[PDB]
Amino acid sequence: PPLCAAPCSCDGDRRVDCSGKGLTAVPEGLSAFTQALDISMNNITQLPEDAFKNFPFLEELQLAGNDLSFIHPKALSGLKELKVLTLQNNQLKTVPSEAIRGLSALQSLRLDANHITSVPEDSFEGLVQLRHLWLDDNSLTEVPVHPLSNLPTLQALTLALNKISSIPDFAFTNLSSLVVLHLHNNKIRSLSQHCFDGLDNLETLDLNYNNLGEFPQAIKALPSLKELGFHSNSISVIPDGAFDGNPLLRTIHLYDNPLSFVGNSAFHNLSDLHSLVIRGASMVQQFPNLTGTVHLESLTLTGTKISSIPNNLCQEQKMLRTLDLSYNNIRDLPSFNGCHALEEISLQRNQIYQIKEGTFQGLISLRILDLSRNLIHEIHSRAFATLGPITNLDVSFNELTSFPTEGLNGLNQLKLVGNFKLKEALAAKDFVNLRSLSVPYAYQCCAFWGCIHCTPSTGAFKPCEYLLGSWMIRLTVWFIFLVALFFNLLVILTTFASCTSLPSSKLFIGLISVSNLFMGIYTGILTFLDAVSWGRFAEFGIWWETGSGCKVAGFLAVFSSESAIFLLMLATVERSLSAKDIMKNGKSNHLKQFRVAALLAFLGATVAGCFPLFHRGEYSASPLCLPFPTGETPSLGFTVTLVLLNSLAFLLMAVIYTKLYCNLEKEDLSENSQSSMIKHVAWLIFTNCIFFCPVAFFSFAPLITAISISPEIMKSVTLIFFPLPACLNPVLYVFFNPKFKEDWKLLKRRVTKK
Amino acid sequence: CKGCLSCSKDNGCSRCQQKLFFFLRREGMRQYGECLHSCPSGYYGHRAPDMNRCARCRIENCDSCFSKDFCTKCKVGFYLHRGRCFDECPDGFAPLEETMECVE
Repeated sequence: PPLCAAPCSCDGDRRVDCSGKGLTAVPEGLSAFTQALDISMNNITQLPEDAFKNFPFLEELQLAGNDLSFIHPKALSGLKELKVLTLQNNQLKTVPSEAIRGLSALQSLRLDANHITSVPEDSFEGLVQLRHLWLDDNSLTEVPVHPLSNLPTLQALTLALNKISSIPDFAFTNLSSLVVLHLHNNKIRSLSQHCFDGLDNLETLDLNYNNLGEFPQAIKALPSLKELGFHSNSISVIPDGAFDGNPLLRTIHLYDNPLSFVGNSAFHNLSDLHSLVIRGASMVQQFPNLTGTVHLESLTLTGTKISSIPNNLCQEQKMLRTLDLSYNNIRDLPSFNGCHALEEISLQRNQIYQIKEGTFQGLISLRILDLSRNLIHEIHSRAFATLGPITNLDVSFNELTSFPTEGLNGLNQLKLVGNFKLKEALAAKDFVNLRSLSVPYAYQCCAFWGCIHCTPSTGAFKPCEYLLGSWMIRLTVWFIFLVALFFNLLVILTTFASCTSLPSSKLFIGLISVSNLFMGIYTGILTFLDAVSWGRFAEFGIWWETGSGCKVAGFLAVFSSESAIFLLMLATVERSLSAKDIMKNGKSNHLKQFRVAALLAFLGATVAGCFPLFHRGEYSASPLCLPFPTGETPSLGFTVTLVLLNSLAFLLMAVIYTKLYCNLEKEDLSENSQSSMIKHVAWLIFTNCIFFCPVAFFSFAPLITAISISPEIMKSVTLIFFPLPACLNPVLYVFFNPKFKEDWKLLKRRVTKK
Repeated sequence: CKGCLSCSKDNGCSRCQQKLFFFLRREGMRQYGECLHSCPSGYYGHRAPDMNRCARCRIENCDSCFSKDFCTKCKVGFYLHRGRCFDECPDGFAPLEETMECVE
């Protein structure tokens, strides 16, 4: 390395780097030939007079981050070759005009981030070579018009991060050579009608983060303007003719603004404009004219009351690439033939209702297209015929009853959620490139599984091939259907064919079995429906789910299943009353009362099945058509509603039995006939309780997130335990009750006699 | 980590001083932010209320640029006219070599 004065280094070629040394005074021992000096990141607090006498040839001087506070006015005497001066990160608090008076050759002055509040009027006098100026991050409240009036050669000026709020007229009337002006992040809210007059060479203006509530008319005198930014402001109204005076604009920034109304002809005759984004223009209802604007690349209009689209859009714009018109009131779609450069279209949340065949005739570069949340109910079968590399499509939340498929082999993302009226299935041969898919009904996802994220998931609750699934599961439902039906119908004939005075104990046994038969016929629906759709349940799954049959089957299942519980406990009170009347009265006169009480349970069960009809989708939770899988408050909160009484019911009908058990004496059951009746009923309450836990215990699993249960096991136990009491109940009356034995003998004589 | 309010080893400096410029330093597959008193060549400062970050000079063929579209000085062979890089001076402007810019 070239020799240099310690402790700092010298690059050579009259370049000296003595920055970051913690010094508080100007370094010495440097050759007068030096042209550049950097002594930043030091502790030089104050500049003594003639600090740079032995150094005539500098052009670069750096003083950033030195906590400078005072400079001697003559400390910079003799430096006539300086061009660039950096004085940021200090505590000047004021521009040292006197010290910089003799800097004739200065071109770039940096004075930002120094807590400057005000400047003298005679500042910058004689600075004939100045071109750039850093004046951001200070406490300036007024624009130093008079000091700035003496810099005709200035080109770049920034006044960011300052407390400037108002700009008077002719604030920069002498800045002929000015090119770019920065004013972002300031407290400006008012602008005079002629604040910017004279800036004929202005190209770039920035006004972001200000308080302009009204659009300034002073901009109309900026013929050379090319880029304007005033986003993140309080602008609300863009009147027509605002951009009359600046016909060479290229890029604009107006987002993050409370704009409501926009002039109809505001943006016309702007050839060089490239982007256009409007959001929040609620008061706008008419399409802004675009005559004279033929180079827009991106067009976006959101939150407007625009109803129609002019037909000349695709014939005027040529290189338009991305178009968005969401959040509006568009009803009809004009012909899009011509927009060859178009690539993406978004028309979500509009009043469109139909799609015509020619609506997308001319599109060749389309890749992404969205129509979510519209009123579409019909689509032409050849609507997507004349399309090329279409990749992403979304028409979710609509009312299609069908879906054309031709010309969609290149699709990758497809979304159909919300189309409740769509029923048919989609062939996989047409969607070989499909990757992500969402459909209104899970059974539609059965074809595309590859055994490709298809939603909603086709879980075990909604199988595709086999309804029951497991072969050994399948036999049990077939097994239970036969035994339950045959025995149930048999016992009814025993009791009701005898023209004898039926007691209460015999009666209640009849109704439960009568009600129980409905489980058998309900299970028969399941085994038959599974058999018909053997290995092909998916195709019938959707129709069966939404069809009226599932409602009937669902209503049938809940009715009798509840009917048993709301009625078996009637036997308990009857048995207790009969037991109590044995040693109290010896006879029962409540038979009519029980007959009355018998019917009310059926109606109570009837309203249990009617309730899911009020809230649509309650029965449609699963193809099993049995409110049990996790659902939604209407259904979810309903599902817990049924089980709570039955679980509650299983406390009472037990305690009186225990209460009577303590009450009765042990020898009382030795030979009395009521022992047979009381012992028989004791078993139905025994089984119906224990077999009701697994269905009840599994229903609370979604409320207990600590335990996760596999859906296949979830479905399995319901298919084997929920209707299990149906088959089991008549077996006890047919193989254990001695009373039925004599009843079977009674009808045996009756059939032979007849 | 020099002059950094919150510096690490992998992420490097995560937040410089309130007035000091924060620049993301990328070295091959290793990248970490750091603190620099001013933007280096090919970069222009962007003062913001939250914090200050170095911004690459998008302006073509420019060594150091003043702002988004204004260049302090371009490279050799590309003259300076209104802060722009031009191989030759346009009509009405004469070439200048020693100080490398356009003149009348």
